[PDB]
Amino acid sequence: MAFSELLDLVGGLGRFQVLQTMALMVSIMWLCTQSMLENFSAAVPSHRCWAPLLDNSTAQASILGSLSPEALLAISIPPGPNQRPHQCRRFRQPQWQLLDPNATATSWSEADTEPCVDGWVYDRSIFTSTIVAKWNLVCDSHALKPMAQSIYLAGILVGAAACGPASDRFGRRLVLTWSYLQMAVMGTAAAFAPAFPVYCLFRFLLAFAVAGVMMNTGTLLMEWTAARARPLVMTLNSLGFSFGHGLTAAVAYGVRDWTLLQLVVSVPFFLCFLYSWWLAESARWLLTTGRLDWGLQELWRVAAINGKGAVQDTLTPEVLLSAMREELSASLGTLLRMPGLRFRTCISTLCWFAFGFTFFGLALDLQALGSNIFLLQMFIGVVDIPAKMGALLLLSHLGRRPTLAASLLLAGLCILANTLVPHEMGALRSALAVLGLGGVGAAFTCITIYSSELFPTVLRMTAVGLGQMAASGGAILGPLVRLLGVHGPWLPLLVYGTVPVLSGLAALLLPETQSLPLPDTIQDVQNQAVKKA
Repeated sequence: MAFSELLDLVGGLGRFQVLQTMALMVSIMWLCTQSMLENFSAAVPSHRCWAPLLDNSTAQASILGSLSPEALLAISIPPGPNQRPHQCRRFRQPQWQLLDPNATATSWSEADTEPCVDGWVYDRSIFTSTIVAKWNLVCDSHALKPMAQSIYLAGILVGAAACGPASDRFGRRLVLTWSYLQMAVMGTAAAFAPAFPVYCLFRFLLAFAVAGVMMNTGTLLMEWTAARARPLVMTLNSLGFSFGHGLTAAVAYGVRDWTLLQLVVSVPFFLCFLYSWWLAESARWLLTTGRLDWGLQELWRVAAINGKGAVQDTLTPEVLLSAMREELSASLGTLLRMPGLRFRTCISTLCWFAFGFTFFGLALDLQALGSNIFLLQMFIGVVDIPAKMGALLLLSHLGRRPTLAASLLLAGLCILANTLVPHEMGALRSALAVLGLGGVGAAFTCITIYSSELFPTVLRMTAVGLGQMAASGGAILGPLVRLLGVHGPWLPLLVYGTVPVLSGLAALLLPETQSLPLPDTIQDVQNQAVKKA
């Protein structure tokens, strides 16, 4: 007996599936808020050295001559790039001669400057407080922000590496519930963190739980949803990220203190943990692992919730044990040791890498459209939505492989086409970038579904976990390839364009799905391979 007939008996569509889909989409939305928080909480405000004559009322009172704040700024801080105050240098002594209109802006020497010994004054008009303002992550410490992002993404990688095998061994509900609890507690502790390294530690452990939530949410959605409804529910889950982006912009717009923002974003996950006790674990995994009694209890619970109580008399434990007795009659190394699965795993991980690579590769044009980070994040979410819906329709009509390939090809072609557009002729760059990012979102929906369908239940979470680590590896490598950008302006765009085209071409080397039974066992994958011949 396959799981599909058991699901049809219990009712593979109903109030249970709707409630689980909405609850998990809401949790994915808040997880997105946790993921982009550092886009906002670690924004770098405009800053200058602290200067006595500007910022110490007592030193201002010692001047018998009134000066305007602009004059005090000119005399206290050298002009930096774009005629703004220099972010990293001050005058050792105030150069009052620079207020005289008969003076060139170069009438001073580097010997007249010293570092900001007394710290920095941050502009608080937009953000009341940031981690950058809290720990002075500017100038010499400017590298700590992308370092914090790299630590977070390494947390995602380690989370995927641990939570994959843990999900395969212990079950999806248990790992999901603990991931919600760990994320909620550690994120609250991050909100109350005294020092930046402690903040980085809590952010790493939060990202570990973020990986656990993302994987187990996707797994539960595919395993409880009937095959006909599976694309729609997975698309809704993928739209959860785009709505999470819009929610992120709205919440950060209302609460501009990073501590309060971290708290407001962490508190809903305690409620998510509390209702997450109500979620059903995957019946399919329970059946393939021989845990018939627990699988039965969960199937009866879902049948009761679906109003199909009359199926209780036909589902006896003897019939189920006999049916799995007939069907029956892990470690990443198992995935890499089995020849038919090795190639599929490698190509899936390559497509995940291409996703992570392409997002940060194309994320430079969005900067050209304007300034309000809240509006820009919202517009990213808004344009990400119809691309995902179109992807879902093409996934329903054309299947998983050509839609994924077309999305990766479109992304790579958009970045390469962006290479030929002159820098002066803007807006065309923005249009191509928005279409590109929409294609990347479509590619994300395609690769999440197709990766979830390619691998058998016993190995599915380990393979999805490996994919997620590869995606985080790409995300980590992106910015560093921008550091490779110093060795000529064409190298980063060439790499960011070549990775997704090559990944889409490699993605064409995959077996077509959407009309195959979902693989429960490794043996199911072999039967698909023999049928492919």
